[PDB]
Amino acid sequence: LIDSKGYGVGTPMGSPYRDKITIAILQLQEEGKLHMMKEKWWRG
Amino acid sequence: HVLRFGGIFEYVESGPMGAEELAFRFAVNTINRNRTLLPNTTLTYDTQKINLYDSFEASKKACDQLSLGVAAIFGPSHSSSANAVQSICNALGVPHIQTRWKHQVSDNKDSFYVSLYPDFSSLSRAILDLVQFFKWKTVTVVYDDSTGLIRLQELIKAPSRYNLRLKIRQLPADTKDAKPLLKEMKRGKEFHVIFDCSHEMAAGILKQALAMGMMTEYYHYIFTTLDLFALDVEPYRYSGVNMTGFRILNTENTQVSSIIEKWSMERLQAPPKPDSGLLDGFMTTDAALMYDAVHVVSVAVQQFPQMTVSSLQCNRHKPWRFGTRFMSLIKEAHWEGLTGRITFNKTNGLRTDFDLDVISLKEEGLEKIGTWDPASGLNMTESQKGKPANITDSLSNRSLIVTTILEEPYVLFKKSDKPLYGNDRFEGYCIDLLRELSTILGFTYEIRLVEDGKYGAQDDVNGQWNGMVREL
Amino acid sequence: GVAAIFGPSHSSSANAVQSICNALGVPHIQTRWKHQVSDNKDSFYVSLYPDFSSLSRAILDLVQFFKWKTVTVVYDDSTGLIRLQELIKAPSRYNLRLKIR
Ligand SMILES: *[C@@H]1O[C@H](CO)[C@@H](O[C@@H]2O[C@H](CO)[C@@H](O[C@@H]3O[C@H](CO[C@H]4O[C@H](CO)[C@@H](O)[C@H](O)[C@@H]4O)[C@@H](O)[C@H](O[C@H]4O[C@H](CO)[C@@H](O)[C@H](O)[C@@H]4O)[C@@H]3O)[C@H](O)[C@H]2NC(C)=O)[C@H](O)[C@H]1NC(C)=O
Ligand SMILES: *[C@@H]1O[C@H](CO)[C@@H](O[C@@H]2O[C@H](CO)[C@@H](O[C@@H]3O[C@H](CO[C@H]4O[C@H](CO)[C@@H](O)[C@H](O)[C@@H]4O)[C@@H](O)[C@H](O[C@H]4O[C@H](CO)[C@@H](O)[C@H](O)[C@@H]4O)[C@@H]3O)[C@H](O)[C@H]2NC(C)=O)[C@H](O)[C@H]1NC(C)=O
Ligand SMILES: *[C@@H]1O[C@H](CO)[C@@H](O[C@@H]2O[C@H](CO)[C@@H](O)[C@H](O)[C@H]2NC(C)=O)[C@H](O)[C@H]1NC(C)=O
Ligand SMILES: *[C@@H]1O[C@H](CO)[C@@H](O)[C@H](O)[C@H]1NC(C)=O
Repeated sequence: LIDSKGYGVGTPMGSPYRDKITIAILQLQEEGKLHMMKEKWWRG
Repeated sequence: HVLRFGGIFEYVESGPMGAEELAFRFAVNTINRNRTLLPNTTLTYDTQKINLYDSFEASKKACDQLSLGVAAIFGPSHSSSANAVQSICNALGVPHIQTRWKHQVSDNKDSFYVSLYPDFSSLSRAILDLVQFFKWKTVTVVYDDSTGLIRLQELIKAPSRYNLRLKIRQLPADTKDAKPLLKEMKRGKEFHVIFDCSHEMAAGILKQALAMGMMTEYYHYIFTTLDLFALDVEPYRYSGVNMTGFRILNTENTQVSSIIEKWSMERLQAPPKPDSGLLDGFMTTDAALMYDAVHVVSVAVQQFPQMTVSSLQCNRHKPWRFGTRFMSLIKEAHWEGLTGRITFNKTNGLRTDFDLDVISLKEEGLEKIGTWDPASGLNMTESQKGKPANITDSLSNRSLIVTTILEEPYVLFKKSDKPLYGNDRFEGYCIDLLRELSTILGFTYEIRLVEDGKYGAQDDVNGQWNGMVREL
Repeated sequence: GVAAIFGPSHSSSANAVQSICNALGVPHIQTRWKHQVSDNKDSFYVSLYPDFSSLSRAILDLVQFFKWKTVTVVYDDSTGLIRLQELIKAPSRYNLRLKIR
């Protein structure tokens, strides 16, 4: 890995939904559904 | 004894009387019934109804009333007729009362007049203090009337002394053409708009902006009119719109609410327009201002027992023998009425010291958020309660546009024989993430593909972008 | 028995004389500019002072010829804000910044 960049969501500048979508991604990351969604597509 | 009060009002062409004239007669009847003030004096009224901008008609009816004998003239609303009857009243020593604001030349030497509309210097300072509280940088000011730019002087003076960028736009002379103005608002990212119009024009502009999809949480509106609580806010209540306004009618009082409910019975005889986007039964600002005008003039009559009705002529200009003492008693009056504190300036005779109720729109409706005074400035009632963990039901009902790019297992094109249409046209990791986010927050969403087909990078030549970043 | 009225210069007196001449059907002549109510029903008057919308468009044309970016506008009375509204609303049409004193 040359860099260590991150994949977020594309929100407009000064969006009202961005803090709510940030804590939504945090709550989804705590429940482990992100790991299941990662493990449902990257195989072959 | 008896005492005649003369009122010039707008002539309705067909139908019921106006709100100002009805509030004038209701004020006269309410003073003439309750013996709290002036027990030994009963007041009578004479009303003359004129058209718009006919100051010759206004001067003729004022001369007819002064030939009849009037202690104090409650003048008209529009500016030229108000200035004409102001010159009539100052010429003969008769007191003059203003309800609506008018523009006065500063070199005018007339002094036989008072006004109860708040001065727009103080209102402009209140709007500037609200803007400085909200920490804005780019403000779009929309004004309706060409004389309305005088009402927003200090906002225009503000970029000289502060850091601010104004974009001033005029409404069209046609009433229903707010759609190209709001189309101009959508370009250029106009987000913080200060509107300066009547509340009927505000209702029409809010309808035309709801139809154009500008009732989002991005925009913030400040209305300079003093009757935003009378506005129907039922479709705009759950839209999450940042909206702030001013109130002068302190409706939380018991006497104010009882007077409002008594006057609503007289209002329901007049048929209103129920499809105009106006909330029913709420008194306007000028009706309560005329009620407080009759009340404070009766207060000034109460401290003068030598008040006699004397007729005067217009062909000669003999001054009135009771003009100076009664005008000094009017200007030194002070009363708590429907607009709260009522006092006058010793120099201009304009209402410049008052109270303002800074209100705003939330998800439950309109609610008071602060108090403004010319001495204390702004005073915001602080609200930070916390506990934000109800985000599952937050973003419950907002249509949302999601833009992806048709590559990678994040956004995979669905492969099936039947050509379905909708949000389930795609699969992959990002569609699963969108399904999980719509499971959590609950927002209605749609997926439209990016027509550029690029991720997005800054073009170093022109400074522009492309793809998802420019589309955002 | 006059045939026409050459009225005064101050705006309130000219408005009163204009309403009198409109009611009596007499021609009224104005020589100084007054701010006009946008929905007046008056049609019995003329004014030979040049209209400030056209003069403000001439001002904006001169500004665009001189190729300016920051412009300080200074007036004397309140009615000058009515007298220069075309120059005032000329931002967000061109790349012009206004500071108004
Ligand atoms: C109008 O609509 C908005 C949103 O729709 C309502 O909420 C306000 O939102 C703004 C922006 O989120 C709040 O502004 C504050 O800005 C502070 C400084 O700005 C820097 O940081 C922001 C990121 O937050 C950058 O974008 C910016 O460029 C600056 O670099 C922040 O520090 C504030 O965060 C603070 O408060 C939160 C919550 O208390 C804390 O958790 C943080 O740790 C931090 O201390 C904030 O972002 C503004 O304060 C919001 N208003 C209110 C009352 O909270 C408006 O309320 C709404 N107005 C009306 C009248 O309806
Ligand atoms: C009858 O009518 C007259 C005419 O309007 C009133 O006189 C004005 O009163 C208002 C407020 O009552 C005054 O407005 C104020 O402006 C001040 C700044 O002007 C200053 O300008 C320079 C500095 O640039 C000084 O040299 C000069 O002396 C002035 O002090 C503000 O300081 C005032 O308060 C504000 O303070 C800070 C901002 O600095 C904030 O907390 C608030 O924004 C707060 O508003 C105030 O805004 C005005 O100056 C008076 N004079 C004129 C000629 O207009 C009478 O008051 C009125 N009589 C009554 C009500 O009884
Ligand atoms: C849009 O969503 C809001 C919730 O954010 C709905 O508001 C609720 O409306 C009901 C009906 O009056 C009230 O009893 C609730 O108290 C409201 N809840 C909140 C949190 O405000 C609103 O009704 C929705 N709009 C539609 C058309 O259904
Ligand atoms: C703001 O209003 C509250 C409510 O009465 C009051 O207690 C407080 O002293 C006020 N603050 C200022 C600074 O005026």
